[PDB]
Amino acid sequence: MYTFVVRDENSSVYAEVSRLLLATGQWKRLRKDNPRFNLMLGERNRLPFGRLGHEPGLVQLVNYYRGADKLCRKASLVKLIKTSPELSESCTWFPESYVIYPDEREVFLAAYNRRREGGNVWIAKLISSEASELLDFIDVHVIQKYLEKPLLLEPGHRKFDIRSWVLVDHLYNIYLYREGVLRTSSEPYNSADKTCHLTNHCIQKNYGRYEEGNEMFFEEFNQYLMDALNTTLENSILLQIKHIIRSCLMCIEPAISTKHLHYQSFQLFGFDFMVDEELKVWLIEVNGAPACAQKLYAELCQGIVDVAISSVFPLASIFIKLHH
Amino acid sequence: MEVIELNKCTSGQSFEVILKPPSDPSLEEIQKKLEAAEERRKYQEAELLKHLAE
Amino acid sequence: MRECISIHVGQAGVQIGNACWELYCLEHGIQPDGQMPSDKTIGGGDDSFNTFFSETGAGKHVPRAVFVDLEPTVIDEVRTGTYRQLFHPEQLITGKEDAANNYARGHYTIGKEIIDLVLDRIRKLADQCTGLQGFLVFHSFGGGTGSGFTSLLMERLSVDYGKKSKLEFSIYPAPQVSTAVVEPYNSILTTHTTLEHSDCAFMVDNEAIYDICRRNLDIERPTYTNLNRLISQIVSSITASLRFDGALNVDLTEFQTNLVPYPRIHFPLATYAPVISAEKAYHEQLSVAEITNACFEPANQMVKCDPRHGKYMACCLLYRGDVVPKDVNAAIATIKTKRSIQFVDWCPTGFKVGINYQPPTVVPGGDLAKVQRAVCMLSNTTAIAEAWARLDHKFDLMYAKRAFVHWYVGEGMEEGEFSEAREDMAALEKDYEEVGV
Amino acid sequence: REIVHIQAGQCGNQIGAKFWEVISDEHGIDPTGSYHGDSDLQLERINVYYNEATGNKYVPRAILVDLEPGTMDSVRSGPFGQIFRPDNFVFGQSGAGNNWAKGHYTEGAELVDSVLDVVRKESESCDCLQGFQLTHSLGGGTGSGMGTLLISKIREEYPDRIMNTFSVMPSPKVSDTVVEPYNATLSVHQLVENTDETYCIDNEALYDICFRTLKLTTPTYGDLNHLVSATMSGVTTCLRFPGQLNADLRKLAVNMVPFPRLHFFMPGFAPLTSRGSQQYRALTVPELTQQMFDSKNMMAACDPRHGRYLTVAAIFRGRMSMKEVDEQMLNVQNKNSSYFVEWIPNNVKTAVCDIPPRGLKMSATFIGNSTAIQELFKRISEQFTAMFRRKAFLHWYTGEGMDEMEFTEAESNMNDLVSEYQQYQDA
Ligand SMILES: Nc1nc2c(ncn2[C@@H]2O[C@H](COP(=O)(O)OP(=O)(O)OP(=O)(O)O)[C@@H](O)[C@H]2O)c(=O)[nH]1
Ligand SMILES: Nc1ncnc2c1ncn2[C@@H]1O[C@H](COP(=O)(O)OP(=O)(O)CP(=O)(O)O)[C@@H](O)[C@H]1O
Ligand SMILES: Nc1nc2c(ncn2[C@@H]2O[C@H](COP(=O)(O)OP(=O)(O)O)[C@@H](O)[C@H]2O)c(=O)[nH]1
Ligand SMILES: COc1ccc2c(c1)NC(=O)CN2c1nc(C)nc2c1CCC2
Ligand SMILES: [Ca+2]
Ligand SMILES: [Mg+2]
Ligand SMILES: [Mg+2]
Repeated sequence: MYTFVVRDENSSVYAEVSRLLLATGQWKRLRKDNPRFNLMLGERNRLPFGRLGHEPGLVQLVNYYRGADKLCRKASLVKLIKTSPELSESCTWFPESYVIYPDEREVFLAAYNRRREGGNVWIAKLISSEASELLDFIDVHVIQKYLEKPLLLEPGHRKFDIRSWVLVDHLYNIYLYREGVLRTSSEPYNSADKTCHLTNHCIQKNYGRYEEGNEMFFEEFNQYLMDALNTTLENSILLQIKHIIRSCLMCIEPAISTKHLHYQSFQLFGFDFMVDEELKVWLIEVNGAPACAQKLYAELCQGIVDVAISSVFPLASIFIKLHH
Repeated sequence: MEVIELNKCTSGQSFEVILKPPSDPSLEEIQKKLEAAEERRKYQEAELLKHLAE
Repeated sequence: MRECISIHVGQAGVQIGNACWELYCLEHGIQPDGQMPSDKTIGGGDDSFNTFFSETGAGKHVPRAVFVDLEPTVIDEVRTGTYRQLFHPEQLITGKEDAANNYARGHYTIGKEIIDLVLDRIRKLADQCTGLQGFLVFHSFGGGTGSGFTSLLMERLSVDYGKKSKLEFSIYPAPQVSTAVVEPYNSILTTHTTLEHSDCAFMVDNEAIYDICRRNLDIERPTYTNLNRLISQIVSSITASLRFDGALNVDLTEFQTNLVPYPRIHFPLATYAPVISAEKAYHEQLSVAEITNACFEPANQMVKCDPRHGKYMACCLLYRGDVVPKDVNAAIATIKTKRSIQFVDWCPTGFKVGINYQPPTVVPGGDLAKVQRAVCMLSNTTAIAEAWARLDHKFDLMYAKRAFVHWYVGEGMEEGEFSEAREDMAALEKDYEEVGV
Repeated sequence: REIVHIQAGQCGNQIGAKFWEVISDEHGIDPTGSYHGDSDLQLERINVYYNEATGNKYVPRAILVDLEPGTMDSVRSGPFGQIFRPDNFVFGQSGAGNNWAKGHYTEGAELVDSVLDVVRKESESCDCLQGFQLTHSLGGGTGSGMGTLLISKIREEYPDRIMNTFSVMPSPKVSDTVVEPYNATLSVHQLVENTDETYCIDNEALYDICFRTLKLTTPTYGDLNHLVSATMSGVTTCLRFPGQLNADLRKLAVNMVPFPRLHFFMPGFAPLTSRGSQQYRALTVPELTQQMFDSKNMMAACDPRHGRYLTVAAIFRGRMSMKEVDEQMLNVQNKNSSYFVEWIPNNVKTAVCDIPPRGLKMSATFIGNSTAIQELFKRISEQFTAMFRRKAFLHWYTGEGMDEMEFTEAESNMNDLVSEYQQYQDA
């Protein structure tokens, strides 16, 4: 049998991974602090990576990439994109962003003043024009260009964000889950109150009018793009998403890869995207501990076992591999 | 890269390459703790021999 | 010329000292009887090798070493070994019963009985030194003698030789080759008592050299002889600058200057390459770029840790063999663009390089093949604190139940020294993270 | 590092005599004390158990004690009886009548000083004395009563030496008298206080092994002692032979005993063999590892799955892949990590000796400090209380000067021992 431990009981994803592993009959679960495990589904804060890979006779695997937080923190991501030549300051798929300490203030104000000659709507993480308001609101946060012209679904004139789930295994294969979700705003978008401007699920609690749980999946959204805009989700959106996922993870691979390490890492990532009215994809944030959609929990978590866990600990495709 | 202070001899070479610039107790106390523990040992043994005497 | 005295304590310290002094004689051309035909100044001199060897009127070259063990069966093999003529009887000191894997028995009970004798024999070597720099102390963390007695010795050397440097070569405990279950106790106790007395300590995790011997030497069950011959290669790389002509790390003080800006953070990480099996019939000789690139693979370090998730305070590259500065700088340039090498903001990002043209010397019949060029990298990275986290966690598991504590208290030690030693380690871990985050 | 061996009483001398028979054959020493072996591994550490005598003979550092001359005259007539130094035979005439009081307070007091004189003369000749090992039963009177009186007096004269015992536990399956739970409970109280390491050799476990596993319908004491001598040889392997671990009694106690009172080890052996029966298939390393951890191979009638291992020691003897030994031992810990306390990291240590015991090409000896040993003490505490609640058979002891209060104290202390083993069964 293989052995694993669970150190994050509030993880909805790996709660299902534990059940599927136990149901195999070849995995048994140990206590939190039992060191003789094969797999660690570790905590989210101060996971003890320095204690992994030192047990003789045990191949150890963990569901987190040490150092991946530099992609999953709002301040860390902006610093990474600016300072990494692989992405550069001229990056065409990340909105203009500046880190503000309650910094880059003087350099930011120069852009906002250059935005006074002309639209100058920004968001801090909230939304405001002019920008002097948000600074007193901040008093670490990051200010970012608010996309004033987003693609609006019809009927409804609605805002949305695209969540793609990405799994990176111990070999640093990048697996994009073929099923994504559109977190919709069931309120009409008003350009001149943040319930229509923020697409978070908890913020929506007009909710539930057009689809169950304000979650439009890829099949309906593809058919809409065909009927409304005479294109497909693959061509118009998904190509850029795969490029952004590929570029972001290839950048930090030298810093987080466990190729020749004494322990191995995989990790499930949640990439969030914004689509403007010209069918251009924008990356807004990356989550290092994402939650899935109920319709997709069974399939995705099963794919985690097949691709990330059983690939290392074999027993007795729902992903799109992004090639590099 | 700066290469500075290159010193050569017949056995080899030494140099420095720079990429980026920057941005006790007393003997009296030792013996005292060594005998404080020996005192504790002889006490614990005395308590043993006292127990065996009973 | 300034002399250095080596001190080998416990089984691990003595047997590793055997490997090192065997290697020193082969490098310097000294025969097992102490003769050195290369030496033309009979009876003395101030050459660079005289840092580690003294000379008699008969021409013998005597190591400036003292071997100490509370139990005689290990040093007795030195007294009858291949290099029995090399050492004087007075510099091999043994007791009758050992510390039984007990720090308190080696530091307090048995250590008190023999400490004054050892310091006298140590004083006899220092009296033959015109300018003593300090001491190189070889020992194990887990042994009762290697931990208990060494800390007592390091305390008294600070008293008797206050202005002298003291460097450690310490064997970090690995369960794969250890036979003691209380080695986390002995390690934390001896690190706490020795911390302020050691100017620079090179840790060697037995797990790291064990797997290096398995992976790169094709040895299924590495013995101490396999481990120590590899260790002595690293140690010789570190001490070559004290024994040979050069301008980098010429005295013990320069080790602290070049590697230790923070006194408490004096544990440099050692990485060595290449380790090639002597049984490999066909081997392609690795270049300067390939062996310099290997210094940043965790699989070649003396302690398994991830330097990518820490920060550097200093970095030396010690080359031995066919190496020229042009190739080193080209190798460093290509490596910087492809690896995560982050220095602390109050330190310059750069490498101090030392090259010795004589290729590494191997023991005839050993497991290591002859290479045309090798390198040992000394890097003071905060990533080495992972070993303290490992060690302190095991200490925490046992001490929460007071398991085995009665063995230490029964030797006169107070239970307070445990938590006192653990709080110091807790302070050391936060010092590392403060610097490296 | 010499060891002084003492055997007291009928059981102590019979298993003690067979112990010296077994290890003298392993070290290549004939009944006359002359060495006629092949390997010099047999003589490197021969000083631990033998004194070098005239003409370079080898005399066991053994002291034979009894209160009646019967069993000890059987030793001197035995196959190796003439190897023992005749002055180390110390015996009275009265006997002890399976009475702990006679051995500990009256009859044994007359004889204990003469035993300590022989002990003292053997110890003064020792270059560096490790300590003592005692073989005895706890159910009789001499080995139980006088044996513990010796242990107490030996600790008074040698307070800084290791006390090790091989203590045979009584069982109604192999019962001589009804008062055996009395003698055992009285003796365990002494062993808890005055010994560093005790091998719990349960006669119940020895009977079940002879009956259930070896298919012996009516086991004799010779069948039970065949299992004892195999275990005693195995547990002393790393004391008598050179290897990567040249062990001694103190390092054994330091690493096996996390709390002073919890020093009662479950011994185990594999393969289990019956006397005069030759089996020609050697066991594989996986087989030795699985069997040595099996409850059917434990010399103490305890279910190890009812407790948790505090510390474990294992000896593999024979020509075998030490890497395979590592893989198999690591396999057991990683495959059953529930039964090893997590608060003692890496609590299993293993050693390999190239020289196998006589008759076997490969063997494995198991030394376990398991909290499941409380089942043994619970069993004896129940048999004790069944009689003591009626003060039955107590007159045999009060007639020798004992008070009922002493029985209550012994009962309490053993129940305390059971509670202490239960404390770490849940932590
Ligand atoms: N690398 C290496 N490690 C060793 C060697 N000998 C022992 N060790 C390690 O040292 C630890 C035990 O310490 P020892 O040096 O053997 O014990 P000691 O210093 O003699 O102290 P006591 O025996 O308790 O009196 C274990 O972790 C061993 O793995 C050796 O020759 N080489
Ligand atoms: N530059 C921008 N332009 C337009 N809308 C933006 C935006 N930045 C953020 N938003 C909106 O704000 C919403 C929440 O922002 P954000 O994703 O950064 O917060 P969050 O991290 O708490 C949710 P999650 O962790 O699930 O991604 C997004 O869904 C998006 O609709
Ligand atoms: N295994 C074993 N047990 C024995 C032997 N002889 C006696 N016993 C056990 O020891 C107890 C009797 O104690 P005994 O040694 O005969 O009394 P003593 O002579 O006064 O010490 C009973 O429980 C017996 O089962 C023996 O040779 N082997
Ligand atoms: C739980 O961890 C342990 C357990 C036991 C020991 C040790 C550590 N280490 C030692 O040095 C003594 N020792 C032993 N002693 C003796 C006499 N036979 C053996 C061992 C280990 C293997 C056989
Ligand atoms: Ca000279
Ligand atoms: Mg030792
Ligand atoms: Mg009898």
